[PDB]
Amino acid sequence: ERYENLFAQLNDRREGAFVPFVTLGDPGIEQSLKIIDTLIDAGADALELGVPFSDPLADGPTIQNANLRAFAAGVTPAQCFEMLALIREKHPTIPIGLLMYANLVFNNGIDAFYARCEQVGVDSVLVADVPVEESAPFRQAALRHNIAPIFICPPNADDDLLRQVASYGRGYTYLLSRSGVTGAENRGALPLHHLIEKLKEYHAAPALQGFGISSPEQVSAAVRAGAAGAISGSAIVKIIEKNLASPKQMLAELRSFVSAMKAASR
Amino acid sequence: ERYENLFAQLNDRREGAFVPFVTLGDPGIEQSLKIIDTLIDAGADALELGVPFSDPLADGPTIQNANLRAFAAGVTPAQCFEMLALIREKHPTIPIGLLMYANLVFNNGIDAFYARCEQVGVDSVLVADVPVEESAPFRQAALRHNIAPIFICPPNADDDLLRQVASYGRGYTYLLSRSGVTGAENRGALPLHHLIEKLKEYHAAPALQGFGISSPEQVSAAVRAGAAGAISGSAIVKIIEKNLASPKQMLAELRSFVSAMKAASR
Amino acid sequence: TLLNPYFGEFGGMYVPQILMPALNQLEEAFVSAQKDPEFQAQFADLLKNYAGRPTALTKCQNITAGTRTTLYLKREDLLHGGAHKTNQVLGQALLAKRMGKSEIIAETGAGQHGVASALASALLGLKCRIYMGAKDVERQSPNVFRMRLMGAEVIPVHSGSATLKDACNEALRDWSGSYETAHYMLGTAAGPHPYPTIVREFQRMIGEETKAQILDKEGRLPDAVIACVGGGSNAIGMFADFINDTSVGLIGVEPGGHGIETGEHGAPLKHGRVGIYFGMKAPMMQTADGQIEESYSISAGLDFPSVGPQHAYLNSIGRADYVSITDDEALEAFKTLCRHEGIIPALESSHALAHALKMMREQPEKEQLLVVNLSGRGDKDIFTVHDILKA
Amino acid sequence: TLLNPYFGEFGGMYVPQILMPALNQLEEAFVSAQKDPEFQAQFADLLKNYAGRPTALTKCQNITAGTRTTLYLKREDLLHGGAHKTNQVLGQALLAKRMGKSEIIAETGAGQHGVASALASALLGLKCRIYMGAKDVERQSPNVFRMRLMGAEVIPVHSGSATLKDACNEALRDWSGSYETAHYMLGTAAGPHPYPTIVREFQRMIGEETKAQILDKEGRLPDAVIACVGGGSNAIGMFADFINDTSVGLIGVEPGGHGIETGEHGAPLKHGRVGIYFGMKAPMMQTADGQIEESYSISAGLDFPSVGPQHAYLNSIGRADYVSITDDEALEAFKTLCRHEGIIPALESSHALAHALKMMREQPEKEQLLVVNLSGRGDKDIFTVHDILKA
Ligand SMILES: CC1=C(O)/C(=C\[NH+]=C(/CN2CCc3ccccc32)C(=O)O)C(COP(=O)(O)O)=CN1
Ligand SMILES: CC1=C(O)/C(=C\[NH+]=C(/CN2CCc3ccccc32)C(=O)O)C(COP(=O)(O)O)=CN1
Ligand SMILES: O=P(O)(O)OCCNS(=O)(=O)c1ccc(OC(F)(F)F)cc1
Ligand SMILES: O=P(O)(O)OCCNS(=O)(=O)c1ccc(OC(F)(F)F)cc1
Ligand SMILES: [Cs+]
Ligand SMILES: [Cs+]
Ligand SMILES: [Cs+]
Ligand SMILES: [Cs+]
Ligand SMILES: [Cs+]
Repeated sequence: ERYENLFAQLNDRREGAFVPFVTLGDPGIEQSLKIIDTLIDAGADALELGVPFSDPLADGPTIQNANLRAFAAGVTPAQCFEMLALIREKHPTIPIGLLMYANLVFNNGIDAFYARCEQVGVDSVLVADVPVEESAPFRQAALRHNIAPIFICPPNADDDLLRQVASYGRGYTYLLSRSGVTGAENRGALPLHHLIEKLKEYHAAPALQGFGISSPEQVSAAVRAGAAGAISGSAIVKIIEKNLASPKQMLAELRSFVSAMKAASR
Repeated sequence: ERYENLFAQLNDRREGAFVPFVTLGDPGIEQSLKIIDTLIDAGADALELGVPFSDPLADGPTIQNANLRAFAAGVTPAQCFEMLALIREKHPTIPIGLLMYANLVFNNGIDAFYARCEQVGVDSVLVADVPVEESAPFRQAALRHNIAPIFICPPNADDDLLRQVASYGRGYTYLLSRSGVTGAENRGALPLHHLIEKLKEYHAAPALQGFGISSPEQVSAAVRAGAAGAISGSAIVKIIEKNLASPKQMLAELRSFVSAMKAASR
Repeated sequence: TLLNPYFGEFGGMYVPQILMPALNQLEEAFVSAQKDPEFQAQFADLLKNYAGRPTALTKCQNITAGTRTTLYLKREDLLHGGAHKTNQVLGQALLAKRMGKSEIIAETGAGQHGVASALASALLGLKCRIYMGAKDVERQSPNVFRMRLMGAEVIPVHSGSATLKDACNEALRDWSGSYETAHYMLGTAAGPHPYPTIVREFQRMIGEETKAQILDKEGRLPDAVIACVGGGSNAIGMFADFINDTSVGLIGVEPGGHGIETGEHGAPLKHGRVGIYFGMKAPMMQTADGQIEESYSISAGLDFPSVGPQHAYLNSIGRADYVSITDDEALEAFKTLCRHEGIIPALESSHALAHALKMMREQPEKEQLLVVNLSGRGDKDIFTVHDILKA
Repeated sequence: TLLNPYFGEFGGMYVPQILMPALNQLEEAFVSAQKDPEFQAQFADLLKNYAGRPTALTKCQNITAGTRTTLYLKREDLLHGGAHKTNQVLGQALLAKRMGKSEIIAETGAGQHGVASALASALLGLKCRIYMGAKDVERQSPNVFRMRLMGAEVIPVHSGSATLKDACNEALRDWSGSYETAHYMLGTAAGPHPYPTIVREFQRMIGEETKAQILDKEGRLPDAVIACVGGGSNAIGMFADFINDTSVGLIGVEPGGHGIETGEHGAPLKHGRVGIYFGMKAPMMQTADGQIEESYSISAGLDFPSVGPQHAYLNSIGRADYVSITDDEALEAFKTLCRHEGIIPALESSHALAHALKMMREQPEKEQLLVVNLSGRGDKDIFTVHDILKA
C-alpha cells in the first residue's frame, strides 16, 4: 500500500528506491530516532529496521555490534514498537519494513506479533531465518493484518523458488547480492539480471537489492540492472559506530552519505 | 684364614666381633684412609668395605649419599683397590671384607676380579645382588683365589637355604636383621635365635648380624643371642656426613662411637 | 523434502533462504547413501577397523555393591578420539566426499567433536575449520592442541558467553558464505533438518550394540538406559533402537549447573520454553522477551541453551523422561567412577552416571538393570577437576 | 625354579637373597594360574569387557601412497588406559589377588604403566603406590594426575637422572622391605625371572590377534612386525606368536636419542654391553668401569639404560633385528601420523612408526607388508611436542 504508492511514484519519476537499514535503539532510543529522521530527510524512500536480537545469525560484526549497543542502552522489543509508533506519527507515508528473527515473532504468538505491527503502522516484515519452506503461518498472519511478508530471492534460486516468492510475497522482493552475512566490506560481484527479469515475468513484488551495498556506484548498478531499488545496512551503521563520540558530526556524515546514495538511484 | 684366626681369638677372649662398614673414598681417598685407621684403632675386629656403585639397590639414603660423595671425589674401583693395598700394608691381620654389587664383579671378568682381591689382600667378598641361586661362578672364583664368599641368611630363610649357605660360605655368615635396605633409622626387632642355632648345627661359618645396628645395646643383644658379631654401617656413615665441615671432630666422634660399640661386644 | 523434518511440533528448517539448497543437497545425499551398499560397507569398515567398534559394555560391580542395581556402562570412551562423536563424524565426512566437498566447518565445546572432525578430515582428505568458544579453549585445552596437531584450524570465539552457542553462531555464519565448498559438520542431533535425523542414524549403533550385548550377558533388555543430553546425539544414539521396546525406560540427563533455581544451568527441555533458533523449533532457555539466554554447565559439552527436536518430542509423548544433575553431583560421580572402577569419565558422561547412582541409592532394594552411556573419557577434564579440588 | 630363568646367557634372578621367596612365590602362582581355567576366564573377561580387546588393526593407506608398502597398525592406543600396558597389569593384579596381596608397588616413566597400575588397583581392590622420576612427572604430566584421580599415591624420584631407572631403583628398594603385603608390578618384560616370562605371556594376545587379523585381511603373514623397545613388553607381546613363523621379520626399535654418537641415547641392546643390574644379566649402557650409565630419549617410556633378556637372546641368534630411531625421526613420524591418518601416537610408538616409514621410503618399490605395534596414544605427549615446535 505504502510500498505500492512508493514504487508507483518512483516509476513516474523514473528512479530507484534507496532504502537504508539501521538497528532500532542504536546507540540509544533518542539518537536512533534522530538518526532515522536524518535518513528520511536526506532522501530515504523507505526504511528497513532491525529489532535488537541476541543471536543475529544473518549479520556480520557491524550490525552485531549495532545490536550490542542497543542492548547496552537497554533497548527491548517493546521499546522498539514505541519508537515505530513515533516514527509513523512523524512520517505518515514512508514505507516501514522490519528485519526480524523468528524467535522474536514466535515469542508471544505469531498472530499477535503481526497484529501489533499493524497497530503501530508497519508495512512489511522480513523474517531472516524463515525460508519459504517454513513461511506458511508467518505469511498467513502477515496478510491477515495487512502486513507485507518479505521473501528472499537468493543468487542460487531455481525456477520453483522464483514462482513461490512471486506469489507469496507482497510489498517488495528482497534480491540478495551474495551469499554470506551482512557486511559492507564484502561486495557482491555476480550479475543478477536473469533473476530480476524472471521475477518480473511471474509478477513478483518489485525487487530491492541488499547485502554489501556500500557505495553510490553499487546503487546505480542495481537500478541499471533492472532492480527497483537498493538496501544499505552496514555502511550506514559504520558511520554510527565511528562517530559515537560525535552525535552532531554523526548526523552530518550520515546526511552526506544518504544524499549521495539516493542521488545514484536517480 | 684371617677370619678363622679372628674368631678363634675372640672365642678365647669370650667376646663378639664389631665390624664397621664404610664406603671406600668417602668423603675422599685420604680422609677415608684416616677414618678406617681410626676405626681399627678404636676397636674394629674386622672391616666391611663398599666400593662406590652407581646403583646400590640394597642401600638406603645414608650409604647412597656415601656413594655419591665418593663419586664427587672421583673415586673409581681402581683407586679402591689401591686403597685396599695401603690398608692391608698397614694392618696385616685384620679381616677385610668387600661389599660388592654384581656388575662391578662381572665387569672385567668374575675370575679376574677375585684374582685382584687376592692380590691386594682381601679376605672376603659379599655380592649383594647375587643370591645362592646365581652364586656358582662367583663362589667358584672366590675359592680359586682363596677369597671367602659371603652368603646371606635372611629372616625368611627355610631349611634348604640354611644348608646351602652353610656349605657354600666361608669366613662368616651374614645374618640379616630385617628385610628392607641398609639404614640406621630402621631397627630389626624379630628374634633370630632359631636361625643362629641351625647355622651352628650345619656348621656354617660364624654369624655376623647386620642392617639397622646403630647402638651398643643392639650389638650386645646380637652376641647374647649367639651370633659371633655385629655389623654397623649407616650409624658410622652418619658421623661422616654430619661432620664433613669438621675432619678432626669427625674422627673423634667416630672413635667414641666405635669404642662404645666394641665394648658392648665384650 | 524427502523425509519428515518434524518430530511432532519440534524440528523444521529455520535457516536463511540461501542455505536451503545445501540442506536439500545434504538430505538427498543421505537418503541415497543409506540405500548404497558400498557406502554402508565403507562406513562399517571405518567404524570397525579405524574407530574400534564394537565398543565394550562393562559391568560395574564395585559401585553397585550392597544394592539390587546392576549397572553396565556402554564404553564410547574407548572409541578412537575418546568419545561417541567420532561415529557420526566418520559418516558425515563420507557424505561430504560423496557431495564433492573439500572443506569442513565444525563447532566444538568439549573439543571432542572438534577432535573428531579434525581426525576424520585428516584421514579422508578434507580441510577442516573449527569454531570453539574462548572459555572452552581454556577449560578443555588438551583437545585444542590435539585438533591443531591433526592439521585443523582452531578459531577461538570471544563473543557472547564465549562457549558453545557462540561457537555455533560463528560456524553457521561461515557456512552461509562457504556452503559451495564446505560441508557443515554439525556436531549434535539438533539444528535444521536433516541434521537431527542424520546424526541419529549415524549414532544408532550405540543402542544396537548395547541391545545385542545386554541380551547376550543378561538374557533380557535393560530396565532403563541413561544418557546425558547436550544437543542430544549420544542419547538419541543410545535410545533409538529401544524406542519400540516399550518396557525400556529412556532417561536423558540435562546439566543442572549451579542448580535449576539459580538460572545457571543448561536444561531447556525441562526448564526452558519452545522457541525458534539454531535452525529449529525446540525448547530453549530464553528471556520473557524471546532473547536467547546464556546457558551454564561445569561441562563444556552440555553448556548449550537448547536441545534436539526428537528429545523434545519423546518427552512430550511420555516415551522418554528427562532429569537434571548439578555440577556437584556430576563431580561426585566422576570421582566415584575413577576410584572404584578405574575409569575416568568425561564430565558430560558423569551427569548420566550421577543420575544412575541416584536411582540406585534412593531405592537400594529396588531390583533394576541399568545401562549408562559412557559417552566419553575424562582426560580433557583432568585439569579442570584438579583446580576445583581446592577449595 | 619351575621355569627356565634364562634365554641363552641372558636373564636370571640377580636380586638380594631376601627377595627370592617372593620371586619363587610369584613363579608358582603364575604356573598355577596358567593351568587354571577360572583364572583364564576372569582374565579374558577383563580384557574383553573392561579393557576393550580385541583391538583394531588399521590399514594406513595415506601414508604409504606411491609406494609398494602396505602398512597396518595394531591399535593398542585404543586399549583402556591408552596403552598396551593395561593388558599385563590386569593379569598381574589377578595374580596379586591370588597370592593374597593387598598392595601394589609400581614404577612408571611415560606414566602409562602407572595409569594402568592405578586403574587395575581401583577396579580389583588393591592399594597402589607408584614411583616416577621427577623429570617424567614434568614431561608426562597428564598421566600424573590421572593416577592420582584413581586413588594411587604418586612418588616423585629426584635422585640420579630423575627418570625411569631411578624410579625402578626406588620401587625395588621399597619392595625388598614390603614384599609380604605388596606385589611388585614390574612394568616391562625385564627384571628378574619370572617377570620377563610373565609379562610376555600376559602381552602375548597382541601378536595372536595381529596374526588372526592379518590372515583375515591379507590371507598371509606380514613380512615384518615392528615395535619400539623400552624394556621390551609391547615388542615381545607382538613378537611372541610369530617367533616360530620364520618368514616373519621381527624388528625392535631402541631410542637413538640425540644420536648414537652423542652417547645420549637408550640403545643398550645394539650399543651397550652385557652387565648385571635390575635383577638380570642383560645388555646395558655402562662405563668402562661397570657403573650404570644414564640413558636419554625424548620419550620417557624408552628412556631406560637396559633391555629385557629375551630380546637380547633373539638378537644374538639372529631371529629378531634391532635398530634405532632418533628423537627427530620419532617427531617426524608423530607429525606424519597425526596429519595423514588422524591418529596421535605416543612418542614411544612413534619410534616404531618412524622405522617403518624408513623401510618404505628407502626402498619405495619394494613390495612389503608391515605391521607396526602402535603401543599407545600420544595425548600424554602433546604439551612436550608443542613446546619443541618452536624452535
Ligand atoms: C563426551 C561427550 C561430549 O563431548 C559431548 C558434547 N561435546 C561437544 C559439544 N557438541 C558439539 C556441537 C554441539 C552442539 C550442541 C551440543 C553439543 C555439541 C564437543 O564439541 O565435543 C556430549 C553431549 O552432546 P550430545 O551427545 O548431547 O550431542 C556428551 N559427551
Ligand atoms: C605407550 C608406550 C609406553 O608407555 C612404554 C613404556 N612406558 C613406561 C615405562 N615402563 C614402565 C616400567 C618400565 C621399565 C623399563 C622400560 C619401560 C617401562 C610407562 O611407565 O608407561 C613403551 C615401552 O615399554 P615396553 O613396551 O618396551 O615395555 C612403549 N609404548
Ligand atoms: O548493507 P549490509 O551488507 O549490512 O546489508 C544490510 C541488510 N540488512 S537487511 O535488514 O536488509 C537484512 C535482510 C535480510 C537478512 O537475512 C536474510 F537474507 F537471510 F533474510 C538480513 C538483513
Ligand atoms: O647399619 P646398616 O643398616 O647401614 O647396614 C650396613 C650394612 N652394610 S653391609 O656392607 O654389611 C651390607 C651387607 C649386605 C647388603 O645387601 C644384601 F643383604 F642384600 F646382601 C648390603 C650391605
Ligand atoms: Cs549389585
Ligand atoms: Cs543442553
Ligand atoms: Cs573393540
Ligand atoms: Cs601402498
Ligand atoms: Cs631402552
